[PDB]
Amino acid sequence: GSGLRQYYLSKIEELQLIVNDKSQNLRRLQAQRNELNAKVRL
Amino acid sequence: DLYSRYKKLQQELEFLEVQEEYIKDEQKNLKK
Amino acid sequence: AVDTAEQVYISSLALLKMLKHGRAGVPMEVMGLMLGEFVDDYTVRVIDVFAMPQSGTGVSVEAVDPVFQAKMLDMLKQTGRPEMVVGWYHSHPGFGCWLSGVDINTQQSFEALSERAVAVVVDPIQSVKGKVVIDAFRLINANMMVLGHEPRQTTSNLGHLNKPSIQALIHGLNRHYYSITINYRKNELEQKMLLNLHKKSWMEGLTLQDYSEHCKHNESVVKEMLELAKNYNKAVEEEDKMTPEQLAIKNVGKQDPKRHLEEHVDVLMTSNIVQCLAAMLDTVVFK
Amino acid sequence: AVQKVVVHPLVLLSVVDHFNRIGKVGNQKRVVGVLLGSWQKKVLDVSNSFAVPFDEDDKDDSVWFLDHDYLENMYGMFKKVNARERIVGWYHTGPKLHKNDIAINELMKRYCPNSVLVIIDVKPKDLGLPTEAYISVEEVHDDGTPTSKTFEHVTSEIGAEEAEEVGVEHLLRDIKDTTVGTLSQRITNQVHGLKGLNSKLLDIRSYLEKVATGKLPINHQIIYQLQDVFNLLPDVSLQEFVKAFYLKTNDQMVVVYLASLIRSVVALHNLINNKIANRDAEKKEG
Amino acid sequence: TRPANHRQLTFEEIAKSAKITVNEVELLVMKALSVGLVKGSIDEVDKRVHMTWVQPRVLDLQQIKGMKDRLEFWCTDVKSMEMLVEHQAHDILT
Amino acid sequence: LDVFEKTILESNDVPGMLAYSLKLCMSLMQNKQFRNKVLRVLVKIYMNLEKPDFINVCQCLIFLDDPQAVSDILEKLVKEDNLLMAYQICFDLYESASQQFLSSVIQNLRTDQTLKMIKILSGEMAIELHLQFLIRNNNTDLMILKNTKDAVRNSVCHTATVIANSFMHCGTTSDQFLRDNLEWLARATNWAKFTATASLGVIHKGHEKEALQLMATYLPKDTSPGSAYQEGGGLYALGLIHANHGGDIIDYLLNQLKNASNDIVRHGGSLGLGLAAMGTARQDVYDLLKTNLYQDDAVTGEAAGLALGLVMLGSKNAQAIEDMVGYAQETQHEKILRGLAVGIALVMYGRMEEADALIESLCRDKDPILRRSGMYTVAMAYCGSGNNKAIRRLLHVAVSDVNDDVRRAAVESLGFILFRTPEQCPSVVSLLSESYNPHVRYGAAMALGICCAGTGNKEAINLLEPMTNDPVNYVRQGALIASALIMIQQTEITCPKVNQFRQLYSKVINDKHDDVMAKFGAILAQGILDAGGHNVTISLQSRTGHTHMPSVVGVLVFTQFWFWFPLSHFLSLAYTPTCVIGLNKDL
Repeated sequence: GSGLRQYYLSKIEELQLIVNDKSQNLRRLQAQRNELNAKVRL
Repeated sequence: DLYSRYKKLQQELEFLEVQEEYIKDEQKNLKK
Repeated sequence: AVDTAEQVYISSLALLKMLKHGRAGVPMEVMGLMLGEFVDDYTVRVIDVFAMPQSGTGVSVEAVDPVFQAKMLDMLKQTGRPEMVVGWYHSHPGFGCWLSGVDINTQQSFEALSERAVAVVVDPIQSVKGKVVIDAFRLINANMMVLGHEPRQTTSNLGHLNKPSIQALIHGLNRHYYSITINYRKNELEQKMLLNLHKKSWMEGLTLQDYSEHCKHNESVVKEMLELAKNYNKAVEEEDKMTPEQLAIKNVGKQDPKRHLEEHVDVLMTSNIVQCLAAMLDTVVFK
Repeated sequence: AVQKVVVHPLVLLSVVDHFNRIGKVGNQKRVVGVLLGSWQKKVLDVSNSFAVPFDEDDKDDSVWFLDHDYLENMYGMFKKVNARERIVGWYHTGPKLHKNDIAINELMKRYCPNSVLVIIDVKPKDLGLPTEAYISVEEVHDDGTPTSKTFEHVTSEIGAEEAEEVGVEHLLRDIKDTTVGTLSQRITNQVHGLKGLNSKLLDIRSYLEKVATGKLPINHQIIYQLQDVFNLLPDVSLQEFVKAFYLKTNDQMVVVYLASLIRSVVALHNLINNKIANRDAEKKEG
Repeated sequence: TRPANHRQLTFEEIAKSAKITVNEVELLVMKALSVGLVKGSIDEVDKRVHMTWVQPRVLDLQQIKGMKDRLEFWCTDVKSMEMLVEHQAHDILT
Repeated sequence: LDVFEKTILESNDVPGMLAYSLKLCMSLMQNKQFRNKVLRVLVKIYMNLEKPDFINVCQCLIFLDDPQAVSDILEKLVKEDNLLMAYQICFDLYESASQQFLSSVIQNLRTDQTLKMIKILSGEMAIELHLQFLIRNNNTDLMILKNTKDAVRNSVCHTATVIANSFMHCGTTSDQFLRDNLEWLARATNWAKFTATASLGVIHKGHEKEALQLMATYLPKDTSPGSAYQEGGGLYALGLIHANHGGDIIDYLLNQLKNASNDIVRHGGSLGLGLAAMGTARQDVYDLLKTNLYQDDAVTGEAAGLALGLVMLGSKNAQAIEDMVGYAQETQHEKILRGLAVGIALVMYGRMEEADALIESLCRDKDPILRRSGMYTVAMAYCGSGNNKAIRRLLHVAVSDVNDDVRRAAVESLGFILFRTPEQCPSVVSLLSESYNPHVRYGAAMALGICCAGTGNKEAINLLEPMTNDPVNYVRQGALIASALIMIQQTEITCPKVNQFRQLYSKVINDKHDDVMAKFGAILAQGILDAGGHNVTISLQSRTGHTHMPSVVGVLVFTQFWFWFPLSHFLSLAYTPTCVIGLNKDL
C-alpha cells in the first residue's frame, strides 16, 4: 500500500485538483460567452 | 478500478483543456 | 424541360458598376444592361455590366438611340473577346426592391427573346457600408398558376438566405415571378489584391507623431479625466437603494460615470505604448 | 507638378479583369489601357479606365500597337455617356517597367498635355503598397545627353467614395479582418514596416555586389547619392541624447502608471458589486 | 577621412594640413561654408570646428568593398532585431 | 513488454484478468506502436493456453491486420475437423473485418471445409436469413401513410411519402403500400420518378432474384416512355440491392454505361456501380469513371466524383488524389466541385496522421467548398478517434471561418470522431445549440443525432427539447431527424419521451400554416422511427469495438440531402437487424 498504492493514490490527488480547478475556470468562461451571444442575437 | 481512475482523470484534463482554448477563440470572434 | 435551384454567379466588377451608376442617379430609376454567359441549364454567370445614355422623368425612365447599343458590343468583342447579354438591371431607390408594373412589361419582351433573362434590382439607399441589398428576379407565367413551376429537388433555394420580406411579397412573391439566389465567385488574382489595399509603406509604420502635441494630448486628456473622477466619487458613494432598473432610468440624461473612465484609459494606453515602442526600435535598428 | 494622384478602387479591379480576359496565353502578354481622371488641382483624381489593343515582341522592343481609331471611338462613347469625365493618361500591368514604356507616353501627350502613367501589379509578391505612378520630365545632364528623359516617382494612394466603400467592404466579408482592433494593427505595422526595411536592403546589396566586381556601369548616379544616405545615420547613444530618453520616456511612464491605477480600481468595483449580488440573491433564495 | 566619429576637428590640424596660420583658418572655413561644400559650425572657446555634412564625391572599388561591409553589418542586424520582436510576441498580435 | 507477459503467467488468478486487459489496451491506448507490441503477444499466450480462445484471437487480428495468421489457425481447425469451433472464428471475421481484408485473406484460405470459404466469405447465408427475418417479422401499418395521404398538392410531399415507406420497408419486398394506386404515385415528375424507381430497390434490398424480374417493365429498352428518369434510375436501385456484393451486377452495369444516353441514366448507373464496387479498387470501374469525369459537364458532377471515391475507399492512391484535387480547381460548375469534395474525403479513411499534409492543404485554400471538403476528410481520417490533436483545428475553424457551409460541416464532424464515447458530445455541443447563426444551431442538432443515436440518451433529448421551437425553419427540421435517430426501437421505458414525440410529428404534419421545410422532417421521421417494422436499426459499431464502415459511409452521405434529395437515399447501409439467431447444421 505504501509502495504500490501510494504511488498512484498520491498521484491521482493532483489529477483531481486540476480538474477541480479549471471547472471553476470553465463556467466563468461559459457565462461570458452567453452574455455576448445573447447580445449579438438581440 | 484504481488504474482506470488514474487514466480517466488524465483524459478529463486535455479534453477539458481544449474547452479552455475554445472560449478564447469564441470570445475573440464575438467581439468582431 | 423544367427549372431547378438556380444560382446567379457574378463578377466583382459588376456590383461596383451597379451601385455607382445607381448612387449617381439617385432620385430616379437608372437603367443598364447586364452582360454574361449561360454556363449550364442550372446556373447563370454575369461577367460585365455597362450602361447606356438615357432620358428619365420623376416616375419613368427611357433609353435613347440603339445605335449606341450594337456599336458598344462591337468594340467589346475586338478588345478582349465576344460575349453574351444575359439580362439587365435598374434601381428602386428607397423602395421595397420589387418589380414594378412597367418593370414587368419589359420582361415578356426579354423572356421571349432569350429564355433565362434575369431582371436584377439594386438599391444604393438601404445599403450600408456593412452590406448591400442586391436582388434578382425571374418571371413566371400566369398560365401555369395551378401547375407546379419548380420541381424542388433540393433545399438550397427554399429556406435559405431569408424567407421573403413582407414589403416585397406585397407585390411579388410568389405571384407573377419567383426569386433567385445570388452568390459571389472570386478569382484568386483579384482576391489577393482585394485583401490588401488599406495598408501603407514603412514610413507610416515608423513615424513618431510629435512629442509636443503628444505631451499636449496627454496634458489634455488627464485634465478632464480628473473631472470625471470628481463626478465618479459622488455617484458610486451615492447609491440610493432604488432597485437598479430605476438607477437605469435616472441615468439616461447627462449621467456618465464608469463609461468615459474606461474610455480615456484605453486612449491613454494605446497612444503612450506605441509612441514609446516605435521610439524604442528607432535606436535599436538605426545605428 | 502633380505631387500625388488619387485612385478609386473601381480601377485596380477594372484592370485585372482585362488581364483575366487575355490571360489564357499565360506566358506573357502585357495589358495596356487608357486611364480616365479629373483635371482637378495640382492634386489630381483618377476615376475610370478602359482598355485598348496592344501587342509587342520579345526582341527589338520597338514594335508595338495602340489603335488610335479604337481610342477615338470608345472615348467618344464615354464622353457621350459622361461629360464630366475626360482623359488623364494610361496604365500598363507590367511588374517592372520596360524599355518600350517611354514612347507610349510620347504618343499620347497630344491628348493630355501632362499624360501620366500608372504602373499596377497583378501579382504583388511584395506585401507592401502596390500601384505606383510616374511622370516624365527632362533632366539634361553634365554628360552631354541631348535630352535626358526618364520618369519621376510620384506618390500615390487609394481613393474613397461613399458608394464604393459600401460595395468594397461588403466583399471584404469573405475573409476576416481586425480594423476595429486597437494596437493589434499597430504591432503588425512595425512588422510590416521593418519587413519593408529588410526588403530594400537585400535589393540594394544585390545591385551593389554586381557594380563592385565584374559587370555593371559604375556611373555617377546612385553610388554617391547613396553615399549621402550614410552621412545622416544619427549617433543615437551619445552625450546629450541620453537626456532625451530619460526626461521624456519617464513622462509617458507616469501617464501609464496613472491609467493602471484607475483600471485596477474600476475592476475592483465589479468584484464587490458581484459579491453583493451573489450571496444576497442566495440568502433570500434559501 | 575620419568616419564621422570625432569629426569636430580642432583648428590645429586645419592649420597644419593647409599650412596656413592659426588666425586665418576661420576666414578659410567661412569661405567654404559660404560657397556651400560643407555645412558645419565653429566654436571658439575650444576652437573646435564641428562637421555635419560633406558633399558626396567619387569613389572606387575598395570604397564599395567597405560599403558592402557597412551594408551587410547593417542589414543582418535589422533582421536579427526584427526576429526579436516576433519571437517575443508569437500569438499575441494575431 | 516481457514483464507484462510475466504478470499474466504468474501466481495470479485468471477469472477475467486476461479479458479486461485486452479492453484497456484497446480502448485507452495512446498509439498503434505500443498497441500492437502489447496485443500480438496476448493471443499467442491464448494459443499457448490449453483451451484456445477463438473470438478474441480473431478480434485482435483484424485490429492487427494479419491476413495469413487467421488462415493458419483455420488450417488447425481443418486439422481438428469440426465446423462447430470453426464457426465463431469465421462469422465474427465476416461481421467485423473489412471487405478488402476478406478479399485478401481468401487467397490464404484456398491455399464442408472445402465449402467453408464460400460459407464464410460470401456471407450469403447471412443475407437471405436477414431476408428470412424480414419476410417473417414485419409489423407495420398502412394507416400511417393514410394519415399522411391527405397532403395532396404540388409540393415536396410526393417525394416525402415515397422516401418514408422506402425507409420503413427495407429488404422486406412488400409492394402493397405503393401498389394501392398508380396516379398519385405517378403524379410528381422528372425527379420524383427518378426517386420512385429508386425506392423500388431498397424494398428489395439483399435479394438476387426479384431485381431483374420485377423491373422488367422498368428496363429502359422495353416500354420507352416520354420519361427517361423513370427508366434510367433503375440502375441506381440495382446498386442499392447488391451493395458489398460484386458479381454480374458490376458487369451488367458496366457494359450499359459504355453506350447510353446523357447524364439522366449515367447518374443512376454510376452511383449504382460505385456502390456495388465500394472499396474494391477495380480498374474496370475506374476506366469509365475517367471519361465520365472529364466531360467538362455539370450534370456528370455527382455521377463521377462520388463513385470515384467509393471504389477507392481507404486506398490513398496519391496519383488519384492528385487527379481529383488537381481537377477541382479549374472547372466552372458546382456539382463537379461538390461530388469530388465528398470523394476526396472518402478516399482516406482512418489513418490518424496520414492525411494531415492534405488537411492543411485544403483548409488554407481559398475555396469554401474545398475547405469544407477538408472538414469531412479529417472527420473520416479520425473515425472514432479520441485524439485531442485533431479537435484543436477542426473546432478552431468552426469558430472563425466565414462561410456557413464550412461551419455546418465543421460541427457535424464531431459525432463522426467521438461516437466511441457518447457521454462527452452532449457536454460540448450544448453551448453550440445557442449560437447566433442558425447554421451552427443546425449542425449542433445533427451532431447529437449522429453520436448518441444507438442509445436512448437522457441528456440529448433534454437538449433537443427546445430546439424544435426556433423561428428558423431548417433548424426545426434537423431537430426532428435527430429526434428520430435517437429513439428507434425504443418503447416508453428506455425514455418516456418516445410517445411524447410520436404525437409531436402528427401535431406538426396535420397543420396547414406550417412551412414545407418544417414538416419535411416530420414526414421523413415517420419512415425512420418505424424502420422495417421495428426490426432493423442503425449501428456504427460492433461488439468488438470495430466500427461498421458501410454504415459510416451511409450516414455521412445521408447528410447531403440539402444538395441532392436522392443522395440521402443512401441510408439502407446504416440499417442493421438486432435479432439473435440459432443454428445447428449448415441449413
